[PDB]
Amino acid sequence: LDFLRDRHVRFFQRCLQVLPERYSSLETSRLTIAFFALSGLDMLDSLDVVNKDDIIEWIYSLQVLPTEDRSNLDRCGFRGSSYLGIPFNPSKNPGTAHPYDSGHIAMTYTGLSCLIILGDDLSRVDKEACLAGLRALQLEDGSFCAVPEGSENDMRFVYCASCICYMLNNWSGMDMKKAISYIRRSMSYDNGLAQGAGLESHGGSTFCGIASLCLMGKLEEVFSEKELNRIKRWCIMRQQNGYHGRPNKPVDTCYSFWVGATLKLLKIFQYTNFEKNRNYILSTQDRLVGGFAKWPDSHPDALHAYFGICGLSLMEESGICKVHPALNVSTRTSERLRDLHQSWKT
Amino acid sequence: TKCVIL
Amino acid sequence: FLSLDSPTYVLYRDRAEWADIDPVPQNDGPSPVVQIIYSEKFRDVYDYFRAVLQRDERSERAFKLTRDAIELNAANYTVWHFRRVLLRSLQKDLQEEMNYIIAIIEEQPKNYQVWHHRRVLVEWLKDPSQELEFIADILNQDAKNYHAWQHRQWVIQEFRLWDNELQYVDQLLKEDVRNNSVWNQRHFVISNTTGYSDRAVLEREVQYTLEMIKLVPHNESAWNYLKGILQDRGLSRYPNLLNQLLDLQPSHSSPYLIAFLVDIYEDMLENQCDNKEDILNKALELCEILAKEKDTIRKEYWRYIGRSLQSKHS
Ligand SMILES: *C/C=C(\C)CC/C=C(\C)CC/C=C(\C)CCC=C(C)C
Ligand SMILES: [Zn+2]
Repeated sequence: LDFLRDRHVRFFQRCLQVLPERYSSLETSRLTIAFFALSGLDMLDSLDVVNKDDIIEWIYSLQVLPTEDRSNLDRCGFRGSSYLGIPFNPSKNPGTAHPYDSGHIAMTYTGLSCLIILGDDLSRVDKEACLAGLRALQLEDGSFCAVPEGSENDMRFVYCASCICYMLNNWSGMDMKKAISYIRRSMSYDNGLAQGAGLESHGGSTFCGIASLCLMGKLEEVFSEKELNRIKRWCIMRQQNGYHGRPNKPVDTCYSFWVGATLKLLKIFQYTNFEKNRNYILSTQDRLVGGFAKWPDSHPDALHAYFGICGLSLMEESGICKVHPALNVSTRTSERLRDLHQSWKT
Repeated sequence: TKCVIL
Repeated sequence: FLSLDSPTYVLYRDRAEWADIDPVPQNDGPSPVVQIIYSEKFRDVYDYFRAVLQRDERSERAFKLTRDAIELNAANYTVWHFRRVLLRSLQKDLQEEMNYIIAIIEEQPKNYQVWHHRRVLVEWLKDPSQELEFIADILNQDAKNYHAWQHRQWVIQEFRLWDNELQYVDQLLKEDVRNNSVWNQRHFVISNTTGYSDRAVLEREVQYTLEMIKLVPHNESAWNYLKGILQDRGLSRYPNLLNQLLDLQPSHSSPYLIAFLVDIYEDMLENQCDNKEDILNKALELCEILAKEKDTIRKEYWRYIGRSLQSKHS
């Protein structure tokens, strides 16, 4: 019915506190759950209800710093959590060598992203080490892996790489030419972007692709006007009321951001139907515990709560900050990041 | 149910 | 060996074979964030896992420990990596590991780590003999599982197994002509074998799609395929298509058809066609039909498209 702002604020507060053993599968990616919650509070202008200082220390304890002999540069970045059992060290002393300890691209991304949201200035971030680690993750085809030990590679990680380079304001972290090639090669016959060449185009990968190009500032350069028109068509066809991620699939709240943000970057979100979208998103709101679910009368989670709110933000919901569609942080945060970049250039 | 992104 | 729910299950801290190892606990510092609470049993398994990892112990007991860690949480990518390290060190029977992962994936078909693990195994064995059947089983519980289709394309390409895919595709399109994943697979097979440059193939495909469209006219996937295989050749270069579509409009109408027409007319305008000002009017007329009555939800979009055509061809 209406936006239960306070309820959602408590929801995110709880997420930062303690989770039931039934969310153990998120252990190695707790940092992204932190992001969903922090960025979600930021989006609701409630970052005051948390101790920015404690959380900043926690995040820094997750950074994989290079060792004395700088022999582990290709493995630096951030961890999803402390699951490896390394002694709590908030980026103070050097690096305590460990056979299997290394960063995860999605954690380096959400980590830096969280630090900026909390006001930190990234002075304790070994920028060169992170960039070195990033480079190590890129494959011949231009895409990226999540960890140096090996993993699947797709558009999700291309977006992570792009965000990292953007925030550290240094693109030496990737071979941009090859990344762009990968993004082009992922365009389907139906004109959407897929996780990789030949695969079914999808709302999530289309967002990752388009947002990556925007972050590099090369959308126009990479896709022709005819091409962009075709992509726009594929994207806007995703709205049913709310948005689905693929043709002939039921809608899901989070696509209101994935696809909506893409439409925004392509400058035609304004031509979508706001009311039906807003109504759907709200219909998935959990009026009892707060947060949003993928479908109405479904269990809520951090991911849908955050993206449902960002989806609402795209339409300027009363009480929600404007979201930076490509960086996935509040404009306030994106602005603060600009100030930060300026200060460095001295 | 839920969405797996990682 | 010893199941996690066996009446005689024993914590690792109470097992004689593990007495020489000092368990390593996880610590999130003074003020923990998004901290997950773990049961005695769960924390026990992982406290020993950390210990074994930290020492890179390539032992048989470590290998068995991973099975338990994986049961507690199959999304821990580090556990899977270490298990692979052990598979090599102990030179374990990979054919058996295939059975293991085959079961794990059936219970967790949307997990990234399990699909990655299976792919590494198939690469090691250079044996794709059981892949297509396995994937078909998974696609049977969820015909749109992105992980399954992704793996299926990898196998088919890596070991060149195209011989029966187009037939598999035809079968699934019969089971559900609306499955967007299957239409994508169809284009994957064809463009990687015969290609679409053979006028005979193009004709077979355009004809096949129109047949499917006639069966279920309101199917975005079918229309997207039809437009997909022709858009780069030039929609205006197929005069009989334009009329065959206009003939469907009477009964088999849908926003997809109307849209296709608009795209045909636009290709014409883009190619200095005859009676330009007349074509543009035919287009605009359709854009408005879409906005006002056929695809109302995209009302502002279609009118936006209309304004675009006018300011470009006048
Ligand atoms: C139901 C929703 C699903 C399956 C997810 C679709 C979205 C995708 C694949 C985008 C994934 C993007 C990633 C991993 C990079 C950004 C990560 C974070 C914001 C945590
Ligand atoms: Zn979702």
